[PDB]
Amino acid sequence: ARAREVLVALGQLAAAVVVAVGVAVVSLLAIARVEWPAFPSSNQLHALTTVGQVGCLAGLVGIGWLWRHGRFRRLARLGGLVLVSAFTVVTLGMPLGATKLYLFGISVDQQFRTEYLTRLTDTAALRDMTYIGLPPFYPPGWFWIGGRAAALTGTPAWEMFKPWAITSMAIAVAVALVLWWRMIRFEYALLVTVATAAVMLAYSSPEPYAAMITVLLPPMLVLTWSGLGARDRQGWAAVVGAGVFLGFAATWYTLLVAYGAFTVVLMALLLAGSRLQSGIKAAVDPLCRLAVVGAIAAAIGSTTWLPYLLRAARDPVSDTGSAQHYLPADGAALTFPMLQFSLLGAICLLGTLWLVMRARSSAPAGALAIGVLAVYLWSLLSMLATLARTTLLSFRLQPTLSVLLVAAGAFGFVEAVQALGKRGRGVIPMAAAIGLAGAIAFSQDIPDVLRPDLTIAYTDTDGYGQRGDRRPPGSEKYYPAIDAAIRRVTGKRRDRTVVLTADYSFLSYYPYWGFQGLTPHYANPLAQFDKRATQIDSWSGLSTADEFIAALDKLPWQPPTVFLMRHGAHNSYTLRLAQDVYPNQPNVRRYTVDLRTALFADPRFVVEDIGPFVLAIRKP
Amino acid sequence: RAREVLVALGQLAAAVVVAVGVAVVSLLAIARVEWPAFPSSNQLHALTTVGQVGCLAGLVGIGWLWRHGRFRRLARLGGLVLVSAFTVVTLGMPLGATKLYLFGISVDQQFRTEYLTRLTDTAALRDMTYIGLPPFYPPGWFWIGGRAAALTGTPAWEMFKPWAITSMAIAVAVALVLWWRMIRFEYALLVTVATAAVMLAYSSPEPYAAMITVLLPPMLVLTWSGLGARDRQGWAAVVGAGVFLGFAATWYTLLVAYGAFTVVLMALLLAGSRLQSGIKAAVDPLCRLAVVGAIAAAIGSTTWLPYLLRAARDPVSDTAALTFPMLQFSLLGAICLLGTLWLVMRARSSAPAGALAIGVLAVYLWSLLSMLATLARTTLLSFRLQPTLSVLLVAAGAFGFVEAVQALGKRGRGVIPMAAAIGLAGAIAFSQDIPDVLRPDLTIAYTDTDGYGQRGDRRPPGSEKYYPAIDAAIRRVTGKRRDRTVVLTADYSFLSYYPYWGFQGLTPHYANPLAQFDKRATQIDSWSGLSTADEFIAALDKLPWQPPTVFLMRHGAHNSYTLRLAQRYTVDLRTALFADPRFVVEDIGPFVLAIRKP
Ligand SMILES: [Ca+2]
Ligand SMILES: [Ca+2]
Repeated sequence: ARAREVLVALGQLAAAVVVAVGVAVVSLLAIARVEWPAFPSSNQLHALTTVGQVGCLAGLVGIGWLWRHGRFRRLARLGGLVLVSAFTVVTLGMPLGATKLYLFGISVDQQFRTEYLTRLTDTAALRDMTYIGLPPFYPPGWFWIGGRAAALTGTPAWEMFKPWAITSMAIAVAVALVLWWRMIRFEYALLVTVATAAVMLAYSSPEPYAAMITVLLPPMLVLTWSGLGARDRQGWAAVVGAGVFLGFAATWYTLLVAYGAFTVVLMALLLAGSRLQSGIKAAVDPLCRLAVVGAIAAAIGSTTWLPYLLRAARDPVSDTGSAQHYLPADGAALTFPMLQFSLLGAICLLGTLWLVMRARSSAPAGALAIGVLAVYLWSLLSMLATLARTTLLSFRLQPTLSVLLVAAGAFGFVEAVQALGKRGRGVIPMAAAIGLAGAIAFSQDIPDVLRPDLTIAYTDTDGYGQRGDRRPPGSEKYYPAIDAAIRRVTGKRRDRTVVLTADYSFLSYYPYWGFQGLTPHYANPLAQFDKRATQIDSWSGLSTADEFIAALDKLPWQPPTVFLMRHGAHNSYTLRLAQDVYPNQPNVRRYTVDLRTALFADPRFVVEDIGPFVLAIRKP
Repeated sequence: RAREVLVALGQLAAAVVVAVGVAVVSLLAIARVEWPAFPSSNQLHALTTVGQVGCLAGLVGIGWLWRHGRFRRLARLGGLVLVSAFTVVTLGMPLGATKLYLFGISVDQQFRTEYLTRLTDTAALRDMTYIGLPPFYPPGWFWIGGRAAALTGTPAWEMFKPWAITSMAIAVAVALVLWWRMIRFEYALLVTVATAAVMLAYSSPEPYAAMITVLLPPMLVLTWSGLGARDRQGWAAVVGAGVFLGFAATWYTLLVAYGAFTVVLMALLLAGSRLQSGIKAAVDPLCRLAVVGAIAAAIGSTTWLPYLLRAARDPVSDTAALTFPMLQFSLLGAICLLGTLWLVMRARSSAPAGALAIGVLAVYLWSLLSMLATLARTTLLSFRLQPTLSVLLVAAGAFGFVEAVQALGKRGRGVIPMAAAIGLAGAIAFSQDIPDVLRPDLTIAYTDTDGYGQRGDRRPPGSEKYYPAIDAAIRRVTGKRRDRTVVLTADYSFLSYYPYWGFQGLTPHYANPLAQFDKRATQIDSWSGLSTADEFIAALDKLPWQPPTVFLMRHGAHNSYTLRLAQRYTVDLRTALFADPRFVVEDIGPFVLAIRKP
């Protein structure tokens, strides 16, 4: 058919990936050579960020101006890719210029993310983050590539969480730009991708693998809508593209693949219901294309979900503490970003009005309208599914709603300027001035929306026993000695040791296994968190070393061989625990179990005191 | 015109029946399941939000169905069902795990529950606490509540929540009926939903004042139309306004006073607007005002006559203003500002705008008259009128929003969907926040022991769990009916569960003016210093009132009993007083129940 334009599209996407990687590596390497002052205790970084993301917006205006008239038409595209990548990198990695940890440091939720990135760094295979022998549940897409990049190029996996997060976000933005200029004109592509990137950097920043899909949802929604409606010879490239995107998101983020599949099913149903006339021959074509999309998606996404569904087909999984047991305050109320007094609220209101008035006679507007409606239906469905003692995690779809509404708002701004620009001549400069002022006023609020994240990132001890605040380190400065003791006693590589700890930040830095994960929610259902916790709590009612060693040789699972406990309450070794009280708000409840210092009394234990911790290792 | 009147009566009766049926069925279904508590989990707020969204979407569907007109009857029935269901879902879902209304049995719910418990064991009209007195507080809501709680066998402390929710739903349905008789159906639905939402947000703690707060806009407009007309026409709205004032006089005194004030203002303005046109048509509004006033007094006398026939010869010597809701910064502030603009720009050419403008002017005149009357050592309570002001301004804001949408739609046609979208978003964003503005009330409702001895959030109950034992002991020692023995306590939540006559009220501003609260308190403080057991019997029988027979008093230091009533202070009695071989003294926990046996 001589449709080589597919080859050109693949070449453009590969060039986007290469350019984003190059910019995000060079910029970060250059930044990390200056010894900047701490962000929470100096304005040096928050001013250089503003300078950078103003110089990367004036540059975009210049590039868009150049594209309108010029014989180049190719330096404009390269400049656009370079400038969106640089905008993302400067917005994020400049405030984090003196620290080595990502947002939130090693705190509440980064613990298991860093643990899984550390797991997939000393092994190529797919293994669970904590437990031993199990196939992984959480999608190992981002972490596998991060682990390969950290195993190849030196640096430990806790240290390749900031650079790889920023680089992945830059890749997502630079690929979203390539996806937009295939559909709409170049200037509109620049404006829309900059708006969506600026929103994701402010809202889906802490989790740098939901941000990629969050940015790529609008272009892929438009591409699927235009390609599910084609008739009998057209859009078969868009169908395969949407299927590939859903398969890619299956191994990258489960909530967003669920939402995307929901939206695609709604799109196919709406199209099939709409064209129910002209016989049934034309009313089934959207269903055939939906079948093809599903067939590609659940064969690209089965390279990571097959081991789990093969081992969980027979094993007694618990699944009564599922990861979707969060019902926070904002998870019991719909989100209306269109109506909040602020610039984001104004642009979301403009997007809502544009979608309402242009849904029926536009290709992007219809797709974005169906996306927003599916977001709201998903929210209502999760609220209703709380009856079935489960949730659909609808409170993580707020950033997605913001991104969709901001893309529609940029579209509506362009449409309005081009509509009321007929009744006059000097409106493009004034509209550009107002829009640039608004963009500069918003993009300097990114480091201030993320202020708690940056403060936590600057006051957490990294894996070198240092703080990014250049203050005395916390408790994490003893872990090197602890690991040296563990490796000296057992004599086995740290992939073969099972460690029972209460401070789960030891296993984030070091690739030891675990007998109990940090939280009941992000724990493998095959692991039987409840029964492990029951067995652990039973040990509190023991007093003899022989009884304890007999208990440690009767568990169905693999027993701990290294215990990292704390002093407590007149010769008892306290290990803090956790429990899922889901219907209630603090969905997790912490409680303490204590061992009475006589269990670890044999010639078959080696008990040492290192700082506050006591390290009882079972001698081989 | 008997057909019009008969159809109006039929529609009002249908509204009452539909609201009752929907509220009862929904409340029973909700109470069937054992939901988690509100202060801990969020499973009840989520279901409240789902129900509200469903009801609002259904109302939009009904309004759309009205256009394609062949199902007008079904559209009206569905409208009534949906407004009633919206009210019931908004209130009774967060209170799905408890048996107490908002605030439970806290500061002011105690005498409301006490009066509902009074009017359940007897049908006549008597005071809530004191014996042998005619009631002062208007027993309209509580009488029907007592009949409903005595016919179905429910203890009267338990009928409070379902009866309050049902009454509020009935009020909303009747308001909707009045609106689609005055204006077109779609505007009726829209303004009824707006006023109902604001009423639920701000006037729910008092469920018999919210019945009338939601019914002031329709009746203001109806009375304005009924007094404005100058012919043999409009003689039915006059009777309707008179009957509404008579119904409000037995339901809520502050709002009947305010309504009579506003009606007098309306009649005066109408008479003075035609004074220079011949006095023949300048006194017609005054004649219609007199006809309104005769019916209102005739209907209010059935309740206020026993008190006034006794308060005319007895010692009756006892008893946040000026707010601007259109200037606050919220969605409500925006819609109230739009309503104020509409009232300013449309008062002289519209009847609803004129009526609502006169209502708001009356609210502010009342507010500025209360401040002046503070010089007279008294106030008109012009701080419980603020929810009324919010309701009036929101009704005006709904009218102004619709009229502005029409004016904008003169230039183009596609502004209707955009307005509908940004109005539905705002309606949902406000109505889903109602459980959060009532959060302190729900929190108190869930952490209060009910009449069975169990808290709402399944925690160890408080001291309200020994009451059944105290009751059994009293009814066994005295050997008489409950509403025959007078009880002197300072934990007044015992009398708000059981129909025992009291010797003292909670605070002086709840007591019956005929009750002489100050002299009773002085007599108790005189008992404080009494010496021996014989002096107690001597000084009990000299009281001009009915002396107590049962004393329910706690433990105190060094031979005291420490009644600890309020005026707040503490009064204690030496143990010697009850040591006579007449009183039966026994400890039922932290209490010392001393009953003067016959
Ligand atoms: Ca962990
Ligand atoms: Ca009382």
